[PDB]
Amino acid sequence: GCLGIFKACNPSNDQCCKSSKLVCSRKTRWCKWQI
Repeated sequence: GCLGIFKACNPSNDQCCKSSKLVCSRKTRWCKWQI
């Protein structure tokens, strides 16, 4: 599936829930909610 919001992960293999507009930041290293 995908990684929920505010969930640890890696930017090299980001797999956040795009459906919820989430992306693993390289600095935060976690799925952040972008507007």
